[PDB]
Amino acid sequence: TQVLNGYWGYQEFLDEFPEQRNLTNALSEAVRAQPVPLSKPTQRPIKISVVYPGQQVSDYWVRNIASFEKRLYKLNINYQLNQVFTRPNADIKQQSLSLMEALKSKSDYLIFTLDTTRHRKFVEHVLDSTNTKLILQNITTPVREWDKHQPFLYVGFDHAEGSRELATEFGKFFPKHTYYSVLYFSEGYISDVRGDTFIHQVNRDNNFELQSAYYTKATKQSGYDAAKASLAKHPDVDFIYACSTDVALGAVDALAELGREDIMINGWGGGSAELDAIQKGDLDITVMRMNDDTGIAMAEAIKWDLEDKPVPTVYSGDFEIVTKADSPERIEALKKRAFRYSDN
Amino acid sequence: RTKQQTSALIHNIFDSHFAAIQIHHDSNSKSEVIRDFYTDRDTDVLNFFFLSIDQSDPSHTPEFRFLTDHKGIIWDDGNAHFYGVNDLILDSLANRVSFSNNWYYINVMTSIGSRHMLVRRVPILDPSTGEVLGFSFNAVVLDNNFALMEKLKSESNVDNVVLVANSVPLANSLIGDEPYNVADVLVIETPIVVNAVTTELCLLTVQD
Repeated sequence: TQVLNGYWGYQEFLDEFPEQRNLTNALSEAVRAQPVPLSKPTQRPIKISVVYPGQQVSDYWVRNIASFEKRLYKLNINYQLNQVFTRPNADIKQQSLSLMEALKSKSDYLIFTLDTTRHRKFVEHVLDSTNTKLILQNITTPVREWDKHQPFLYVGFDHAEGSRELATEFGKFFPKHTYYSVLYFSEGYISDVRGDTFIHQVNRDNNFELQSAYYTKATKQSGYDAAKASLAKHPDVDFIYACSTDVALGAVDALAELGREDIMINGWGGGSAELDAIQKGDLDITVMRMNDDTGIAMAEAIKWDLEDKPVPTVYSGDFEIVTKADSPERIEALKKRAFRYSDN
Repeated sequence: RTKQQTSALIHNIFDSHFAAIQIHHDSNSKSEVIRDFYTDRDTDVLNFFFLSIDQSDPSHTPEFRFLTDHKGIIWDDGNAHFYGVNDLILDSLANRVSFSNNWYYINVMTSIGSRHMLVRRVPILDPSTGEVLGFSFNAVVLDNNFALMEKLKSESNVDNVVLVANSVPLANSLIGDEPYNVADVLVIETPIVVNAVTTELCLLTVQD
């Protein structure tokens, strides 16, 4: 069985290149531990450029840069940081003009958070035609096309890893042949790696039987609609697996309306809305990102590079399972860990 | 020097064969006929439907197809049988292909020899609710694929071509009355690479 897909899985990559697993594990350990300052001072401050999407309602990227900068400081790395923002709805010509700002700084490291398919020309230009070291965020599955020359670092919270942790928990709690339904994201990548990964594992390890599955429009409304449609046609399920936050919270409302709170349901990601729902007992389980890990990891990778140590190609931040049985003390402790740098 | 342009041409013909089948598979899977089949299960209406699409573009059809719901296979077109792909092997193919919209290379033994296949699935959707009713599978069988070898030779204007997997020939375009046979060929080697995944497959072309 050889899937002919253009990306390495995260675990697949670490298995194909065993030394990469050792490097990734060392980075994981350094990220959790207290800072160990740079042991090889630089003659000048390093130049870093970061490309973020503008006009974001969430503070995900604000926290990310806060965590990155704080770790650099605590590691005694002198730097000059240039931030570059693209307009999400602008066309490709306009965004590519904005990205010139990232090249004008003549960076030693360029951190890039935008989609690498849409902006493939830019990222391949950085790899093929510049002397900066490219760090990609929101991707943990190395591009096979770049096998001969990979970016300096890929970071993110791997979708398959998070989904497998959820599959393991569902597998422990429910007996073999348990009936379940799945609410996907919209058709595409997220549904493939969060949804079909989960289905594959619980079917293989626990013999669970999928009763129904629905693609959604990735909104609370569509998750609500899909849950109602699913339960009208397939009421005899013990849980629903949801691939995203808003979809899950829509299904939660559907469960309350139908008086089917006996059906267990998960979140995905563990943000503030989910954790509120967990504490109310509206969501039964979720997988929570330790947000600040990726910002800290990028700083540690740079440190190792400045110390002439080998740096892993890929890194996925830590996840923690959270359930409605967890105490408020436990959830607060997880929040403080996830935001250990970006808070305050 | 000129080994490069020949390799790129035959790999483009190879890719275009599967891209065309992929495009039909996606479009056929949106069809109202297949969706209605999940309810009434009328094999005669379904078979006539697939006969008509294959008529228009005969070269770009799969060697076999089958449909599943979430429990298992509910229909196959009957073509798998003579390839040695029995019902238990079909069930295994359905289990192995666990992601949609992606070709899988599968090399599996049967009672009548090894079968080297490219297989993919697409979800069958209810356009109004988003329900996944099940999956549609398409399989290309590479072994002794007369039509495919003939198309690779014809469109690349080379004299002949042999498909190989780990130095064992799977198919060839040789008519039979030429100065050489397949074993003698085993001039240009072209590894089959799909989405930058290296496979055990190789295309051997004869230009001299």
